[PDB]
Amino acid sequence: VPVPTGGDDPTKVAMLGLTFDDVLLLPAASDVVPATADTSSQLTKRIRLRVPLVSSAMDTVTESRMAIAMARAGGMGVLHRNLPVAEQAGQVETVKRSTEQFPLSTKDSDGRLLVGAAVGVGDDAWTRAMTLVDAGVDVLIVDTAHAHNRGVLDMVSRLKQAVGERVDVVGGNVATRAAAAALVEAGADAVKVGVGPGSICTTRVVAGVGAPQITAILEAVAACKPYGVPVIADGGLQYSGDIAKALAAGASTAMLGSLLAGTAESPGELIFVNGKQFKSYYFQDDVLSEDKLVVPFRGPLGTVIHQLTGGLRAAMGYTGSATIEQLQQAQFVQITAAGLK
Amino acid sequence: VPVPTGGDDPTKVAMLGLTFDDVLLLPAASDVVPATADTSSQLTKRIRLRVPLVSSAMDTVTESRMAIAMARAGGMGVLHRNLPVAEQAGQVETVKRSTEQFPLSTKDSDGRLLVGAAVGVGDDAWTRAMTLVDAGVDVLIVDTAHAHNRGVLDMVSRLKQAVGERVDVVGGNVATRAAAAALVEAGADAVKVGVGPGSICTTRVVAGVGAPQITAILEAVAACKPYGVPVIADGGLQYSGDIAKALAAGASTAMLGSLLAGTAESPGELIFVNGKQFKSYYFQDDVLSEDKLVVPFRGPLGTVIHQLTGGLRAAMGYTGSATIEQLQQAQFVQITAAGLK
Amino acid sequence: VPVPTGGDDPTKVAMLGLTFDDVLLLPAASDVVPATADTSSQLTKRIRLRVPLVSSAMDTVTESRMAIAMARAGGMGVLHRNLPVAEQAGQVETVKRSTEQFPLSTKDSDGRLLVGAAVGVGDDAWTRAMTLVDAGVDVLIVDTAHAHNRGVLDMVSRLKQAVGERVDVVGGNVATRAAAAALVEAGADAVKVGVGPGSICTTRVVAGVGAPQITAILEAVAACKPYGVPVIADGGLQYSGDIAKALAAGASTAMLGSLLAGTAESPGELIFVNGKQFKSYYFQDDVLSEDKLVVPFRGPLGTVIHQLTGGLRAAMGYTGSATIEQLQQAQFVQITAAGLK
Amino acid sequence: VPVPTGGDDPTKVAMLGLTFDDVLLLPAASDVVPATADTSSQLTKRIRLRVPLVSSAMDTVTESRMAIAMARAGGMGVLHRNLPVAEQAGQVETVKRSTEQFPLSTKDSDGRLLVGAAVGVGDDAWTRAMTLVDAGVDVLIVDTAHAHNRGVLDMVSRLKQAVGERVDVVGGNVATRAAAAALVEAGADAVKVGVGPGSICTTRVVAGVGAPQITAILEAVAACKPYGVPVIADGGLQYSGDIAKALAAGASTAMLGSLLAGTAESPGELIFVNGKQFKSYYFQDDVLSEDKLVVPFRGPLGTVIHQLTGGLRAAMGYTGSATIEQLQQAQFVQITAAGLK
Amino acid sequence: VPVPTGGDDPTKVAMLGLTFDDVLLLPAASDVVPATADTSSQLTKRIRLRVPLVSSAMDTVTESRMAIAMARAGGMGVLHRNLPVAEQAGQVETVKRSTEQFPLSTKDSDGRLLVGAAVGVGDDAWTRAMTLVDAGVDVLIVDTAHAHNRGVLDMVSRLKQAVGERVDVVGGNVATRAAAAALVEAGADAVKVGVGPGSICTTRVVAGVGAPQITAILEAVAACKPYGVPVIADGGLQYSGDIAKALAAGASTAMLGSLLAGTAESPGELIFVNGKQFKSYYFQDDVLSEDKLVVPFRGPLGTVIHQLTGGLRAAMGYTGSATIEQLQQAQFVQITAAGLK
Repeated sequence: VPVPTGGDDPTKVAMLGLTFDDVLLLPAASDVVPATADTSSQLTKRIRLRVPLVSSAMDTVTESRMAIAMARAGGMGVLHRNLPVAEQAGQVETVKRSTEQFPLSTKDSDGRLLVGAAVGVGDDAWTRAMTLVDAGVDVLIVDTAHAHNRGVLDMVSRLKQAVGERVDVVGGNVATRAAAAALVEAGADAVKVGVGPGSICTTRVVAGVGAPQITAILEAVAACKPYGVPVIADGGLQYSGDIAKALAAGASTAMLGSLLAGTAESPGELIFVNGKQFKSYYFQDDVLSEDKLVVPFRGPLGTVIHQLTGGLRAAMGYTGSATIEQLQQAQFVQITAAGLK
Repeated sequence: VPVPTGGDDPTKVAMLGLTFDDVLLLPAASDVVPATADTSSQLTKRIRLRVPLVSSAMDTVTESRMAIAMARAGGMGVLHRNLPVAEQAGQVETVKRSTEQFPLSTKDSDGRLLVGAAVGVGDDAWTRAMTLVDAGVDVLIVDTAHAHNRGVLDMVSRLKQAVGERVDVVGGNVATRAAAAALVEAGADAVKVGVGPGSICTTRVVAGVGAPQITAILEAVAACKPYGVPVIADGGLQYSGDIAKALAAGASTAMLGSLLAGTAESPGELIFVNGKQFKSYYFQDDVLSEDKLVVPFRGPLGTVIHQLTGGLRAAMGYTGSATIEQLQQAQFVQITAAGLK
Repeated sequence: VPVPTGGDDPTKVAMLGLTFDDVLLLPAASDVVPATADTSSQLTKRIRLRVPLVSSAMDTVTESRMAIAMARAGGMGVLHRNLPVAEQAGQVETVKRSTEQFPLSTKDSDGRLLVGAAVGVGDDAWTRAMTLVDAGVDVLIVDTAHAHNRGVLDMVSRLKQAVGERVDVVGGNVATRAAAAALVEAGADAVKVGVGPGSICTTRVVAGVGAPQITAILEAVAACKPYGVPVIADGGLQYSGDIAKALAAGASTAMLGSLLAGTAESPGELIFVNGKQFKSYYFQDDVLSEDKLVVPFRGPLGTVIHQLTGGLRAAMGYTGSATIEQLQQAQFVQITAAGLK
Repeated sequence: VPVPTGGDDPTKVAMLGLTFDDVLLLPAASDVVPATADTSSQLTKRIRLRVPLVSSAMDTVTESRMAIAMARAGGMGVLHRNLPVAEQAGQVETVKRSTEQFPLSTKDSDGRLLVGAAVGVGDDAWTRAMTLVDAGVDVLIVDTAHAHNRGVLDMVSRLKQAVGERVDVVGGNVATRAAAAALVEAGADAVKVGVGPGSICTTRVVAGVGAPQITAILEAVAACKPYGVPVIADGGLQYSGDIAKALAAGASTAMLGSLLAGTAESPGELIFVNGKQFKSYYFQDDVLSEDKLVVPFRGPLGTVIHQLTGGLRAAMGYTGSATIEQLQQAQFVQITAAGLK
Repeated sequence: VPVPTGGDDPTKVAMLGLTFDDVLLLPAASDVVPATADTSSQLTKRIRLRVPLVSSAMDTVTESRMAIAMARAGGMGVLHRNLPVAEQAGQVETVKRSTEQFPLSTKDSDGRLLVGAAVGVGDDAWTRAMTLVDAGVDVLIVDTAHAHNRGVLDMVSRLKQAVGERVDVVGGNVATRAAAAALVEAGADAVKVGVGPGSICTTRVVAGVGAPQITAILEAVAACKPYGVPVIADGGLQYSGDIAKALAAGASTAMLGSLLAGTAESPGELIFVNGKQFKSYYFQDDVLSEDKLVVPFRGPLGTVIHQLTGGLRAAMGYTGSATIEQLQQAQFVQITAAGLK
């Protein structure tokens, strides 16, 4: 009768959570060379990217220059919302208002670059979303720290019903199967996954709330896959191997973030301190955001994207996956604590 | 229905992988003293060694001098292939052109020292293999980073059918049971095991692909033992205890590699920098090699081989194994994380 | 009769040597503001630079790009001679074949940029010098580690007699009054000063030969001033104050070297290693060069030249010198050991 | 004829310079107990302080609070001029608009506290000086980096002629006898001494200009003493022994600066960062100021002044000087570099 | 009359001593290429070496193997006396009982190698000296810590009287002109110079006795040069520059010691400790030796001697010295404290 970990309720400890360091990709029968692997993936139900990488809509990562650089590399940039509405709309216009140099560009029918923007929850969020839609945006991200709230679902449904034909809607951060199912029922075209995914993230330390990323992705995919809704792996990524693992768990796209924070195309001013290069620099109304609880130079973005895509191509070659849809069926091997030393 | 680690498919996480640090050899009834232990082992179905150790065909490890020294010590050296075909054939001939000093020498019917050579995949690989066979090479290694490819199996089958009576063919690196079975069916005389076997290997960090070595050896043995095909452990070894564990898990020979890189017989000139000695110095076309993703001094080879043999003999004495074929029937005990600190 | 430092020879220890850290510039009666001081100086008896800074003709410092940048900044670059003769002549032509962006450009009668080139000693050196002169070069530097040799003086005399009217000949490194007088008599248009001027230079540690830079400049100037020959202070500089002291000691132009090794315009590709920027890359026939005895990033060159010129202008304002020819009449104060701690 | 340090001019290195670390005070015949020593000394020819310490007129050191505290403790504060004229005049008024707690207070004829204000050079400097005179200031400091400029002397003469009968005029920073003589000829009532007195002062590193403080004070006193003009030592002081040495070289008052920066009476709000206490915070027209080239907490001001006065009293007792006028005749002993380790 | 450094006797502080770090060799007129520099020098009045280097007769430096290696390299080794007399005589015979490989070997009339041996003071020293002479030794060293004693002079006179024709006698360590003159009068064929020449030598710390090496050499040469007696510099050498400086001050041969302690030919067995290379190891009657007051690996001796000779040749080329006799006329420049940072 007693549970081995204590108590009488077997469901008090729901499940054992796996992170990126707990699993490795098993080699399989392969007829694919890395140079010919097709790394194209679905961002939403209507948009296909050439490189499954998306910027993280942070104020230190994505602006108009970063969005253009990401869109020309085959991915997409999502503009942050720590700005006045007019500033974000102007950044959207700057991205939109722009070929052997960048054949891999992601473009709509009109030939303009694709860009997304983040909107919060509320009436100001509604007017900001409408202004961004009229400015020519393509994807609307409902950037929330916890997307299982009723207000977030109401906003997602309202956006999908009002401007559903013009633009796509992406749900906020979730980490369970039930939350992903709720977002799918609300009408979202894509689901962003991750709630305190880092090992020592501030959400885990201060609030004591978190979810290991591999298990969270597998749970969200278990709810999103039958309906054709893509899953975006957000947070916790540290290497190209982590990106390959996230894509192999069922996610269709990876939101990079800290990898692109210190690149040249990121916002900030380049200065020299102690012989080392650095980048120097009200609307964050989210109650559960991390900043409500509590940069070094990395070079050009092209080399970073090249390294990440090379690692992903190597993983595809090892696992015998010619497409991302075939990489999503790859198997894992769980490693013990001795495998991390 | 829910899996304890997330998702619905119980085969998404195939198995838990054990490394060399997760297991220890259990003592058993013993009547064997370390000095009379029989350390002879099979390298292939037609070749038997006196010390089950082989150099790992790396450009910093094995050349003609290293091959001669390793064959005179009771094992065998495998010449690397980062060289023009003429140079590799010349080194093969130099090894062939050579008793109280070296009683344990491994020799063919003519009394000449045994040597192996690594080849690649393709038509250039075919002409290199034919040139090496003409020069009197004894073992051909189809050395690939991921040997479960179809072209690798075709190359192995062609070599086995053409020069089956002349030389023995050994398949590339594998990590699963299916790959080992495929290599056995292809006609290989021995199977080399290991894909990213190190804890911080570059294959794991960049590509996210790997396999713990103990589990990989147990899986490849489960496919190779019914046909009598020897299994060669490759990579992940750090001590003589790791060699004993690999031989007890089912492998018939351990491939040393980094344990011999800094020794005197390895290629490189001995120089002095900052008061310590160091060693100073087109054909690396493997698509999945670790080089595509990304040496100090160690003293004489004789002391290293003597220490490894002493450790193996101590393990044989502890486990009551008179021969390696009995050491392969030993039992493991699995230790927790606290046993590593 | 006995000398306090030992022996009976009062001239055994010739003199005490002062370095850049031993002296400071004394403030004097001033009516000069830093921003209106004239930093023009004579590089040779016929060439006048706008900023008295010249690159040091090292293989990691000055090539065509660096020479163009230096000539546009107001000084002059000297091309290194670690190249085949044809390549050096091609770089000379590249610099020669080229205004509110660069008002301070150093240009000849034809409006083309000035460039210098280094030559050695010998028949190969003679043919290299003739090839460079045929390419339109302006200043020929006899780059030798010790210019008091007879061969260097003979080469200088030959060049002055052959192409004296077209180009200017500059003698090699000297550190005494006698060598400076010998170079002046041989026919040099400018005398370069410094032999192991650094504190831990390889010449001092290995060969035991050296000369502090302030004393060396004062001695060479005592020989070169009566004949109007400018003195080029080469080596030992680490700050703009060092440049100010060198110009106040009597030198007319400073040769920079290590301060420009890792700048943008120096040769080499800008690469990233370990999260930090670095630069990636038969003719070293000098018998007495430092090479026979035994780079990181710095930023754009414009900021370096701005900082150095600002330091020199501040020094000119402090000492009350409206011209470099007036700065050469400044006085020093010698500081003790406690002034360095 | 040749000079031992190089050249033929014996006055190129004018003199050897001594800092505070190069000298120590020699004990002499004494009959003065520390508790009865008189520490009163002239600040100007008309104002006599009871404690010979003055704050250094910097934006991080002296404001109205600091000036009031210094005047209460027995010295005087000089208000910095990095302010609009109205703000500085208001601070002067605040200090003026203000007894067994502060027996040593320095007061004017009307019984108000004494305060000084620093002015620059120019017409704006003239209007600022006149506005501060109308505010009730007592001492006008012509704060410059190099006071041998003609404009500084002209400004001093103008101020002396205009407001001579009301307030006192103090000349800027000097480091030579000639500059002090020029200031005295201009009509200054006190001469401030020091041009880059620190070992690692930015003026020495960037401009190469400086003068050791002991020699500078001895030279300026050699000119100011025959005319009865006091000498103020500014910069380079780090202990009470340094204050004693400065006063013994002939100076009548020491300007502290960094020794008063970390006190609570200095501007800046006190907070706690990383377990340690710290302080938080157009008119900079001085062409040679340090800011044109390129804080911790220490407690109450009274304890710092007590410690410094105790050290000075101990020095007076050791040297047998009943008054400061007797301490200024004390002798020094010069120590070698071996006494600093 | 009062001395600047205290007292009334001007001869209390005899002289200012210079070490190797206080002087540098001034460049002079040169016509010597380092490849043709003649490094031949006198060891005694009847022995001329081809390389002026001698081992220091310490138990950790020189034995039979080291002596043979040094004699074949162009110099000479001196066997240490920390052994039984029979063992030392046997080692002398071993060296004696022995050519394109070693063209520069130092040889006697019969063509055998030259060796040296050290003796103490006393009757045991006399019997040891007689045994060594009967064993064919060529040079006898009266190895004492202080050679101005009457016993040392008596021993030298006795040896020169008894075996003057067959072998040469060398006096112990001296550091003054008077001691050198006394040894020369006693009849020594060479004078060894240095009494606590190290910077932190145990003699300087425990006994407080020592003399800087450059001054000591200049003083001993002042007494030895008129009579044609060579001077040997002992101790204090750390680099080839120090060797060049010692030979320039007037010494004819340098005794290496610590530079040859960790080589291959020095006594001590080669082993590995913590992954690092190391060496493993009643007659000490010297009362004033450092022993009464109180190794790592270096590689083959050939490279060490080659580097030292290369540095010496570089110094000879810089100073224009065709021979060592001409190098002894070179001049020094004295550097201040700032020349060592």
